[PDB]
Amino acid sequence: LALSLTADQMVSALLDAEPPILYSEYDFSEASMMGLLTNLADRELVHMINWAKRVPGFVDLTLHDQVHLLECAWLEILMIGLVWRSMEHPGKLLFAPNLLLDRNQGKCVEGMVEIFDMLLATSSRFRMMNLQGEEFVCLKSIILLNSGVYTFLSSTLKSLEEKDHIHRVLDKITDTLIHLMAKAGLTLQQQHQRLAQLLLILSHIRHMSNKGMEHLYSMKCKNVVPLYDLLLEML
Amino acid sequence: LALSLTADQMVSALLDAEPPILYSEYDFSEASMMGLLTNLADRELVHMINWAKRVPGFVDLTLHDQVHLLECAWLEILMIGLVWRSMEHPGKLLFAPNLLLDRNQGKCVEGMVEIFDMLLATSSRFRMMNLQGEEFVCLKSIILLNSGVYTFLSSTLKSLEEKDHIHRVLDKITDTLIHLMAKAGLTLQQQHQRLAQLLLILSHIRHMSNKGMEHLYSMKCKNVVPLYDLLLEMLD
Ligand SMILES: CC/C(=C(\c1ccccc1)c1ccc(/C=C/C(=O)O)cc1)c1ccccc1
Ligand SMILES: CC/C(=C(\c1ccccc1)c1ccc(/C=C/C(=O)O)cc1)c1ccccc1
Repeated sequence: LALSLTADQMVSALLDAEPPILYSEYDFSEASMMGLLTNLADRELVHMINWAKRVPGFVDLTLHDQVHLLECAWLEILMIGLVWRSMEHPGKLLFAPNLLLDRNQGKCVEGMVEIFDMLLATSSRFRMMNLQGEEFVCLKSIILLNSGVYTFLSSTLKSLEEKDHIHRVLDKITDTLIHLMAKAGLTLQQQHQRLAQLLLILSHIRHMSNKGMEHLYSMKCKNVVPLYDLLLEML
Repeated sequence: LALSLTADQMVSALLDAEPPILYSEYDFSEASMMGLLTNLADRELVHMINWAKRVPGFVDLTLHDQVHLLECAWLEILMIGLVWRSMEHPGKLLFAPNLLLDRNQGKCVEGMVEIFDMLLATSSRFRMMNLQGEEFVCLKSIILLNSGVYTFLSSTLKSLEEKDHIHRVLDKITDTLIHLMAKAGLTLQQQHQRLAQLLLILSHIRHMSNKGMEHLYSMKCKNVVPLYDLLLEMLD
């Protein structure tokens, strides 16, 4: 299974799991903008499910746990992927090949400019660090597995083994990240520094997800179960 | 000067800067619980200010930048401390020597138990990894310098060499963390595996903080600017 994979074997697995890139429904008040984004998120979300299944180790976990991971990670994963796509588009966000939005077009939705700025800062940092695809894909898997691991129900011998498994795979991806960096020619010190630099960014992506989530939660009718909830429901 | 400190000099400066340990002012109910915690936290924030000035690097930043860092980090920093002190107290959170609360006492205030459970879990994880104080004091400093760095207003030339500076100091603290692990005799693999492990926990701490601010914001009427806000505005 996933624990005996080599670093090359893991990068491959991860690159192959990558889901196709989605298009938007076509390029401006609050409702029209939130509709595009909401539509794109939901389709990305449906793709995210079969991606997660292709991630080494994810499928060894019980369903309710798989679902908990996605519940906790889905907006982060959407965001890192956006930030990655927007890397070579300074001051802009590439939601889709046909939806490239301005810093300013965030102002279309009271609340969203704060969030656009954070995404722009994140992708700017990735550009400075010259983040690579092999690393991007690794980060994305770390988010999937780490964002929900501290919030299970650890009262049980089975939730212990679940946590233990996830942490073992997380170690394997760390091993993989270092492996990529050693191959790229960085020194030990540079390796350790880049590892840290990248994992600290994951803290900011968490922050952004929390904020996006809080904004989502305050915009919606409270009598409404949003589509992310339902999908994880029917799972 | 911070950029030329060695790993041993770094650990030292940090152990040296640790603020005293605070006692609860008093010794259930919903408002009585929040009273304890709020005062404890406010008193801890005050001590946090002088602590932060002693973190190598911090004082080289402009004032406005110092205040920003503290604004983004103060709840994470309290929380990691609580988690750290509660390590050898399973199922409990040691807010102070005279205030040891129980997982169950979290339901004393609505929504809190969610947060207590996350805290207990974090401290519980630290206990398996056997976190050391040298490590702790590094993580605490990483939260201070990192939590507000991706969220600086300006695009000026100075703003750039200001976060350049922060990232240099962060790199030095990564160096110190590893140095520590290597002295404890871990393998290279074990070393980088542990660094990742600790920094991934910092993601969870950020999350607990974000949750903490939401519960806070929702319990208090909007007519009120809270004491942490007042204090930071003034430090500026
Ligand atoms: C930052 C963009 C964004 C997303 C989004 C992120 C990446 C890719 C596409 C969209 C977003 C907005 C609404 C939703 C709604 C989901 C749902 O209603 O089920 C999901 C994500 C968002 C999230 C919250 C508030 C404003 C915008
Ligand atoms: C989890 C405990 C806690 C803190 C706290 C944490 C560790 C040590 C001391 C306090 C907390 C509670 C209230 C405040 C209030 C601050 C203020 O009013 O300015 C700050 C922190 C808290 C935070 C949010 C909601 C409920 C409790």
